[PDB]
Amino acid sequence: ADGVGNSSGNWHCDSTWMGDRVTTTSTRTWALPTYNNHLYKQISSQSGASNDNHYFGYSTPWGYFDFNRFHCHFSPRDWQRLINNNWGFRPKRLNFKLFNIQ
Amino acid sequence: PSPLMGGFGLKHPPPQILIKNTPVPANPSTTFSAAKFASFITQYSTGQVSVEIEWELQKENSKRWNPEIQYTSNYNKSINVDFTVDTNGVYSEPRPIGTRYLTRNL
Repeated sequence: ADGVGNSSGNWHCDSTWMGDRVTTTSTRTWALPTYNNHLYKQISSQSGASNDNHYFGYSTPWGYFDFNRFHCHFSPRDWQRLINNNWGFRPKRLNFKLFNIQ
Repeated sequence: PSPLMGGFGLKHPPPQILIKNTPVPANPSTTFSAAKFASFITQYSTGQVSVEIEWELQKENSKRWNPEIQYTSNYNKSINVDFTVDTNGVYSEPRPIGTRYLTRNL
């Protein structure tokens, strides 16, 4: 889309309060290494662990983007503005973007 | 011309509203007297007064990161709640509250 030398996005970190809505936007810089050396590895609890700590699963070479915390979208001033003036809130919709990939 | 005691300086402020009871003369003499009336029926008046003011607000548009100072009630227990009536039903204002809690850059 933008080959080499053309930016594919802009930095949008801000919040807009409009009546009964607040739209919070956040931008961060991420680093993604190579996980498991491009391999899927079966993982399980160590031998000798207690029965409560036993588990079985798989480790993937993929990563994931997590923003399931309020601090990822609300500044402390935004939080104070939200909690001192509103009797409730709920999420409505979200937009996600990855850009400027090197 | 901002008032030194605080507030808004107005060249044409809200007008003074003057109210008084109309004097009702008491029993006059059956003979004419040119002296002005000095005896009146004692009376007072009671009623209701309504004042409605529309205020314009300048919304805060700050971009500071950390939280601001806000006026708040104190959570700790107390014998009386602030800005309420006591067991005598007497309303009191425990402290003066200003308006300068949010912050703006110079």
